[PDB]
Amino acid sequence: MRLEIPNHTERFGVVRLHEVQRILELDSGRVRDESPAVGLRRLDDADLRDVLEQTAIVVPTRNERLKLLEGVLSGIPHEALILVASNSSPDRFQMERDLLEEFAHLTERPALIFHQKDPALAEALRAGGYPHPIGEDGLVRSGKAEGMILALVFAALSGRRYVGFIDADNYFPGAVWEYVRAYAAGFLMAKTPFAMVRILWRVVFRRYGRVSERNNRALNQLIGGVSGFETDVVKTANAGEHAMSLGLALRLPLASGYAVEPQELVSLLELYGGVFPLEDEEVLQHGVEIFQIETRNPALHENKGDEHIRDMLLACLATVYHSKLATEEVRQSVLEELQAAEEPPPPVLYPPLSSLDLQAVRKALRGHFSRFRVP
Amino acid sequence: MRLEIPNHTERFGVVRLHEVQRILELDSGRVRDESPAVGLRRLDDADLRDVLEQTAIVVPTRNERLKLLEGVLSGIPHEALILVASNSSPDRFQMERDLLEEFAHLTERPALIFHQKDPALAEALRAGGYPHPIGEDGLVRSGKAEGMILALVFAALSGRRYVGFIDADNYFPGAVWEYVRAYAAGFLMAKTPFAMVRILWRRRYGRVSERNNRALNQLIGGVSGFETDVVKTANAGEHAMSLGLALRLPLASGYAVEPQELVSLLELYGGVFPLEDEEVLQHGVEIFQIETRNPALHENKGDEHIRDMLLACLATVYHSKLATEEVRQSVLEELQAAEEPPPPVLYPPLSSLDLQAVRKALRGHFSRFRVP
Ligand SMILES: Nc1nc2c(ncn2[C@@H]2O[C@H](COP(=O)(O)OP(=O)(O)O[C@H]3O[C@H](CO)[C@@H](O)[C@H](O)[C@@H]3O)[C@@H](O)[C@H]2O)c(=O)[nH]1
Ligand SMILES: Nc1nc2c(ncn2[C@@H]2O[C@H](COP(=O)(O)OP(=O)(O)O[C@H]3O[C@H](CO)[C@@H](O)[C@H](O)[C@@H]3O)[C@@H](O)[C@H]2O)c(=O)[nH]1
Ligand SMILES: [Mg+2]
Ligand SMILES: [Mg+2]
Ligand SMILES: [Zn+2]
Ligand SMILES: [Zn+2]
Ligand SMILES: [Zn+2]
Repeated sequence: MRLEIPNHTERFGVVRLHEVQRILELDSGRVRDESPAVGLRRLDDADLRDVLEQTAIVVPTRNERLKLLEGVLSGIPHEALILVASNSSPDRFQMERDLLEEFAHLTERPALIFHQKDPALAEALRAGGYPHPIGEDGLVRSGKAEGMILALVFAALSGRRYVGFIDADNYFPGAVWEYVRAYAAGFLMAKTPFAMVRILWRVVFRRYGRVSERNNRALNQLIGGVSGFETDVVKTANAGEHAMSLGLALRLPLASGYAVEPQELVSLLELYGGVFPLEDEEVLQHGVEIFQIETRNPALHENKGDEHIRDMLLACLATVYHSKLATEEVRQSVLEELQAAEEPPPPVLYPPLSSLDLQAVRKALRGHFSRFRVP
Repeated sequence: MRLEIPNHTERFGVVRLHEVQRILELDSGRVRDESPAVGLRRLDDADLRDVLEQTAIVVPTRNERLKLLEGVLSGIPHEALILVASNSSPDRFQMERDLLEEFAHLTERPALIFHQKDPALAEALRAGGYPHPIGEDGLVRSGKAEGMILALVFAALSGRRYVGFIDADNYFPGAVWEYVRAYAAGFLMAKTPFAMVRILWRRRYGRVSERNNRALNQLIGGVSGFETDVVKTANAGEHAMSLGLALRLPLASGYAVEPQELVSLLELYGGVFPLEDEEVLQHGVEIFQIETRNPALHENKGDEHIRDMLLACLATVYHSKLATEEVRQSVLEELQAAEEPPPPVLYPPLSSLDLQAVRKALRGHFSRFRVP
């Protein structure tokens, strides 16, 4: 895989936000004689594979068609560990286990499947002192974020060093394959243990674009509000397909809705933008790199209810508005746009996972790891 | 890449035609241990790439959009040589050379591009004593098959062992990438120098292909005297073959090109007629049909051609030296229901062509087929 090297990079405390890099060549082979281009970077196949041998890939699912979900699995590079974070109806779920069990047997590779609503998982989180996403039913709330939180735990428990997410509504297994290799690309290029790779692709769909352009703006306005100089650097406010080093995810709080992806950025700034005093010495001396990679394959998802467009505009502007770094002018610009689609709701934030006692969780799930695992 | 095992194989002379194989896992990583587990075939990445380093990938193009074309290019694995066989308007062709010169420069790889109406090529074919595809005007006729021919020549000259084709109208680089890897998968699975790989992806087009495959299966069954289900790639834009097999096959002009390939494999190597080719008689021919994970999504306009697809393919069969009265009739009934049938235009095998002559005749020119 060859990519553009980023022209400019946004320094913001110890955070480094790179501008969008295009993938030029999907598969650039096995190096042998290197040859140095300053303008782009060629990533060795072996190198990518080795990265993925340390990567977990999370496929979040709630009542997705089985054909699609198996399509997605077949696209994931062999080296990566598959975690299926499920929240489907019990019937559907048991079908998902069966599907994953067969795929993983046939392709001789380890996978993990678990259901968001497991009492054992709730029980485990309490034992680890992270009882924040547990609802009144006594069990973990519904939401994609909540599943991710659980997958992160599994990821941590499995000793994988990088985590990436991939939506299960993909029509194109080959686009999945590109996302996963792009994650690895980004982690190679990264020169810090703290790193995040966000993918973008460039009557109905035509309106999604004006929203993302406005979401992106809102975030650049935020950054500029601190910096004093205005920027266009962020192009990935929303990024369903994004990955981050495990060390970095345990460190970030995560919001709940369509606020999850944009809040990660807001959290990175608030934490490491060097406005507030920085606690973590390791982040202090390695810094953070955020990568924005633009993909060769068109994104094609299955949609079936698109009221959610207004909703995600709302969620992301809310984030920015409520950030501890938003200056009046930024808060105002965000108010006007919204009321232009008299009140602004605050996002729901779960504390960083670093807080969770892994040992306790581990103890909690002794008897059960058997059934999360598929051979 | 992990594939299913063909549930069954048609032996027809020294030809072996394998039943469709699904791709199960796009990228099966690096073997380091072993268990070819009864069910399936697992192909090492290293092996895949070593094959592709011997592969040319032809991309034919006639006024295709530049963005599409470059997308297709970005999808071709590094290891493969890119020949772009063009037949666009002369303005557009210059944009194409530009496009390719840039890509190949940036991604540090070699590529060839040629126009199908180049006088040097018509002249070179004549030098090699292959005057067959040259037109009235003194130039190689327009048509994809004519462009494919020219590519196979360039392929032969560049010393590559395998040629594959990829239509430039693809929306997905990843689909291209899967095609190219699947071609190498076939060539590895094969146990003979002479091997072919045919890709399929599973509204009016539906019936037509069902009926075209049926047409070949009836042809095949006609000779063996037992029915078969095996052909499912009667048409296959995206197909590859070992160069040794391609120089051995005659080629048809229309949409006829792909089906004829199979009709020709029967005629030549099914051993109804006597088989005179030491090497093919000793080694035999394997044909793979691989089913792809990625939906096919191309760009098309004014899709009338579905009918012309049917007529082309069923004509191939009708006029086979191996067609029986029954097949012939069956074929007529079908066409008639969409009183008189046309025989295809068939170019002789490229094996006859003198490359030494072509090499001589293309001296001062190779410089401009090759992009740095
Ligand atoms: N574990 C879990 N998974 C869920 C849940 N709800 C949905 N999912 C799964 O997670 C994905 C959510 O995708 P959609 O529900 O289709 O969301 P969207 O409207 O497509 O928005 C997506 O794309 C945006 C841009 O890429 C993202 O901003 C957003 O986060 C989401 O990924 C799907 O695979 C779905 O099956 C849940 O409560 N729990
Ligand atoms: N060199 C050359 N190329 C051509 C010519 N005409 C078309 N091409 C190029 O070769 C490919 C032919 O694609 P289409 O013209 O879209 O043909 P189609 O109707 O889409 O049918 C294709 O798919 C079928 C099944 O996959 C095939 O039956 C058929 O061969 C063809 O490849 C495209 O990249 C096109 O630009 C030509 O006269 N000369
Ligand atoms: Mg979706
Ligand atoms: Mg086409
Ligand atoms: Zn810039
Ligand atoms: Zn069969
Ligand atoms: Zn031999």
